[PDB]
This record gives sequence, C-alpha cells and structure tokens, in this order.
Amino acid sequence: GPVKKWECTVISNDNKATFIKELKLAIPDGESVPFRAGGYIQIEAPAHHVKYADFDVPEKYRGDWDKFNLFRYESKVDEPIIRAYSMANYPEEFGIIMLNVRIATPPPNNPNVPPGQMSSYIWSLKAGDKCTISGPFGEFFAKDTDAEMVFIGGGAGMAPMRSHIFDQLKRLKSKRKMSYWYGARSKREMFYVEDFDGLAAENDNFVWHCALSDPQPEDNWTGYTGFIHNVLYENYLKDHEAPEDCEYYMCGPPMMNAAVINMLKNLGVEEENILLDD
Ligand SMILES: Cc1cc2nc3c(=O)[nH]c(=O)nc-3n(C[C@H](O)[C@H](O)[C@H](O)COP(=O)(O)OP(=O)(O)OC[C@H]3O[C@@H](n4cnc5c(N)ncnc54)[C@H](O)[C@@H]3O)c2cc1C
Ligand SMILES: NC(=O)C1=CN([C@@H]2O[C@H](COP(=O)(O)OP(=O)(O)OC[C@H]3O[C@@H](n4cnc5c(N)ncnc54)[C@H](O)[C@@H]3O)[C@@H](O)[C@H]2O)C=CC1
Ligand code: NA
Repeated sequence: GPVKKWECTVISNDNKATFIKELKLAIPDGESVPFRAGGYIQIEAPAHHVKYADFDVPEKYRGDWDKFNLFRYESKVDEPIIRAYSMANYPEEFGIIMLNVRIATPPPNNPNVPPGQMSSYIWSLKAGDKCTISGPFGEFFAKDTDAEMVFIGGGAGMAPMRSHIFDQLKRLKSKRKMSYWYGARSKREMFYVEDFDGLAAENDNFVWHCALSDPQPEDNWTGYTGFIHNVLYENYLKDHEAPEDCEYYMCGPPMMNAAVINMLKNLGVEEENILLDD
C-alpha cells in the first residue's frame, strides 16, 4: 500500500571498475522516483541461477577476474530476495535510476562459500531485462545550512556522493564551498571523471581530487596516492583554519569510514558534523 513500486527496464549495466557495475534503469512512462539525494531503493529478484562465466566483463577489467579465477562462481537462489542500493543520479536526472553495484564475491580466505545473492543477480542483467524497484527510502540527507561541505567517497560509495554533489550544485544552485575526495585502487577503477571535471569547471565553489591507493605500473600516475583520508588530511585539512566548521559526508568501505572518522575526531570535528548512511 504505502510504498511505491516500479517495474523497470535495464538501459545498460556496464563495468565502471573491476568490481563495480553501473546499473541504469528506465522508469515506466518516463516518470521519476520522488527521492532525495542520499536515499536508496530496494531491488527485488525472483528465484534464479546465474553463472559468473556469463557476466559481460570487458577485457580492460578482466585482469583480477582471471588472476583470482572469479569466473568459477555460480549463484543459485531458491526464493525471491531484496536488497538496498543508493541512487547515483540526483532527483532532476528524470526518468532513470542509476546504481553503483559492487560484486560481493566469496572472500579469498573462504572461497567456497556462496557468492553474494543480489549483487550476482544484478551483474547477470543485460540491456532489455526487467528489474523491479520500490521506495524511495533513506535518511542520509544533506543538512540545510551554509557550512562548507567535504565529501569523501571510496569505491562503490561513489553513488550517494554523486547524488549529493549534483543535487547541491544543479537543483539547489548552492554557493556553498564544496570539495570531493575520492579513493580508487588504481586508474582503471576511476569513473564519473567527466561528470566531476565538468562540475568543477563550471562551479568555482566545487573542486575534486582522486587518490589511488594501489596505482598500477601502466597507470603512469603522477597524482595523489595512498588512502584518501591521508590525502585529504595532508593536502587540505591539516592546514584548515577551522575544520570543525565543515560538514563531512562519507561513503566507502568500512575501513575507509573508520579511518576518516578517527582523523576528523582527532581534528576536533563534532559528531553532528560527521554524516554516514545507516
Ligand atoms: C541503505 C543501504 C544502501 C546500500 N547501497 C549500496 C550501493 O549503492 N551499492 C552496493 O554495492 N551495495 C550497497 N549496499 C549493500 C547491498 O544492499 C548489499 O548488502 C550488497 O550488495 C551485498 O548483497 P548480496 O546479496 O550481493 O550479498 P549476500 O548474499 O548478503 O552476501 C554477502 C557476502 O557474504 C559472503 N558470504 C556468504 N556466505 C558466507 C559464509 N558462510 N561465510 C562468509 N562469507 C559468506 C558472500 O560471498 C558475499 O561476499 C547498501 C546497503 C544498505 C543497507
Ligand atoms: N551504505 C551505502 O549507502 C553504500 C554502500 N556502498 C558500499 O561501499 C563499498 C565500497 O567498497 P569497494 O568499492 O570494494 O572499495 P575499494 O576496495 O575499491 O576501496 C576504495 C577506497 O577506499 C579506501 N580504503 C580501502 N581500504 C582502506 C583501508 N583499510 N584504510 C583506509 N582507506 C581504505 C581507499 O582510498 C580505496 O581506494 C561496497 O562494499 C558497497 O557495498 C556503496 C554505495 C552506497
Ligand atoms: Na571549480
């Protein structure tokens, strides 16, 4: 009754990184989900059986798949399932839902356990497939203030970061000072580069930076390296006159969230200015 549902068509489902796919969904009749940036939807899947060997993984991203023999895996799901995924589009990107979905493979120290149910299903989807979503939901919303904003994302945590940043600069026409600090493992794992480069070129109040935590020899990389929290500290927060006056929004793997939070507390940032999704 109260929660709305849409039967969507898959527009595309391309790899954006070795272990991340961008699922793009078309909403029926060109309508839009009435969400807020930072929110999420629930995807549901029927019973199914999929093989990793059938995933479309481009050769550019296949290196670690071959290296760890990840095409061995199969996922057998006996009953319908449901999971949450965050919108990577912002609300005025009408008619679509964009998601960034990390494949949850078996842990390497435990390789024979079942692969992740829903991410394996999503990775099997191809253009033209149908996909049912409900919502929207969420609580990871921007504060309505004039404070400087610092966004920290890592890996698939890109999704709500993109939603938030575009919402501020395009829908809200914000003049707030904004920066985005994004951690990727190596150059091929970067994505949405055109999106944020364009925003920074058009908005004097927005800048962004990528740090590579494991740069590869073929990257010819001369930018920032290491964990993103160390890069943000060294190149911006260390010398900030008043880091406690900023609002920090972050989404990354658990160990990135913990390192960022620790660093901000050590700088005297208060918990009300440190925001994560639940
Ligand atoms: C609000 C919210 C927003 C989210 N947004 C996103 C998003 O934007 N993008 C995203 O990628 N995810 C997101 N997530 C996480 C997402 O919902 C899923 O939890 C994730 O995709 C994994 O689900 P799964 O069904 O693929 O894996 P599951 O089936 O839940 O399995 C999880 C992992 O456990 C492993 N495992 C299984 N059995 C065992 C065992 N016996 N021992 C050890 N390990 C085992 C699996 O191989 C897999 O690695 C979000 C979650 C929430 C709550
Ligand atoms: N809860 C939510 O709203 C959302 C959750 N996610 C989750 O985000 C996760 C992202 O994971 P991946 O893409 O595999 O990330 P990853 O392995 O590619 O790492 C991304 C970056 O995180 C940082 N990082 C990683 N390990 C670190 C450590 N030990 N210490 C400090 N920094 C570290 C590095 O800068 C690294 O480049 C996924 O598991 C996904 O489920 C994704 C989107 C939204
Ligand atoms: Na700029």
